Amino acid sequence: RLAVMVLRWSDGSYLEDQDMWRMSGIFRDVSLLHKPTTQISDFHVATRFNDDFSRAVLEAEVQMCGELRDYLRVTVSLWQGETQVASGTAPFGGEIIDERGGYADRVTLRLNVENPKLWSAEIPNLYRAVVELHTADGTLIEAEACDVGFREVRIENGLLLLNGKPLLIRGVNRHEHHPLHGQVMDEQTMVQDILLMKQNNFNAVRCSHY
Amino acid sequence: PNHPLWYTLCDRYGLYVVDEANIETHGMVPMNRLTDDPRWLPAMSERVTRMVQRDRNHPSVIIWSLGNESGHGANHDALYRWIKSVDPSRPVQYEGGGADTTATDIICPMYARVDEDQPFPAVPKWSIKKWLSLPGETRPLILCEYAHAMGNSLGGFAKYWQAFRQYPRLQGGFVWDWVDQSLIKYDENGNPWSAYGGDFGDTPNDRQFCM
Ligand SMILES: O=C1O[C@H](CO)[C@H](O)[C@H](O)[C@H]1O
Ligand SMILES: [Mg+2]
Ligand code: NA
Ligand code: NA
Repeated sequence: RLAVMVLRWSDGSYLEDQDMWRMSGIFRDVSLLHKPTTQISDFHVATRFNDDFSRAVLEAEVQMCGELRDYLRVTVSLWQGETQVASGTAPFGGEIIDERGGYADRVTLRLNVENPKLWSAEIPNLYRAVVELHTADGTLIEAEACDVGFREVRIENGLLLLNGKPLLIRGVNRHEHHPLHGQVMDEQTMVQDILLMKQNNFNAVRCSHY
Repeated sequence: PNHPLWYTLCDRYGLYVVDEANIETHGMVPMNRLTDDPRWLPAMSERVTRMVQRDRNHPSVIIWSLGNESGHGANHDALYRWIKSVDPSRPVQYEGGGADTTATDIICPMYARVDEDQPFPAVPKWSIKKWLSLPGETRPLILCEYAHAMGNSLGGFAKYWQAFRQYPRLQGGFVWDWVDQSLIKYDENGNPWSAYGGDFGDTPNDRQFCM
């Protein structure tokens, strides 16, 4: 048995003065997650490019919790549909960072991707990255995963660039609001909103204000 | 460069002066044919250097100009740098080759409009408001020529002044121009009349465009 005491007001309310209905409760999903003792505790995905975006390096930093062992490995594999495009495997133990060494509980994988399909609001090309924590011999401990969009965002010479091109933001602010359910979001309403947005020539959304 | 007394009067009465080298090669094709030619650097250099040597002590002179309507040639860059080196006290400007080249400290277009872009190939005249904020651009904008006052004219003059007042980096301009270049001719009775291009048998000519 779980018991949750939810307070409507807290010191946190002082930072939650958005122009919107003031409500309270357990208004988003509740779940139970089982992880192994030796686990992926964090992972970061970066994509860097050459000048004409014809070459990319996917860089994945992976963190583990649990007992460090020489047999432990991480494999990061990159997929386009059912095709594997790139893969990297390494034991734990990051680069030297300072006078006291490096992160023994971290590893960074670097995968080359030639002619990556680039992500944008115009064509949302995605790859799948699978992060496998396993033994050298190939016994899987656990896998985590995410959708990867190859794109570079930078400001250069006073212009915001996506994949080297200046964006024109056709944006809208969107609160999480339902007339019957309040601030509880559902998949159907989210999809309804996105479809209508794109159908009306919007390419951007601001998560006002959270 | 003007008659020397002009600068004396400007010093004493109080007017800011752009002193401009006697260099205009407008009729060349392309406009920079001579100014990009090292053979013509000596001739151009003297028109710039000898102006500076003559007028550099006049407080009324606040800006040097490399000339007018001669495109943008390497000779301009050389002479731009010469002035910057010998007299750091005054900015150097020059409109040729698109009004915002490496040979000018001031964006100094001629007849760029307030709100309306004129996107000519190679040498566009952007809206002056738009011109200021082009990526990487940081210079002040002062029109070397604007509000062409030919005959019944100066329509839209107020639009320039509203923009000048609203935008810090729009720092005004020089109207084209002060005085009609008409000449006196006489009828059979000795009565004078104002004459323009072509009235002296001169041909080809550009008729009333001198006024
Ligand atoms: O400035 C704002 O104007 C809107 C007025 O409806 C709304 O309150 C936004 O949350 C706020 O950022
Ligand atoms: Mg507010
Ligand atoms: Na101004
Ligand atoms: Na004229």
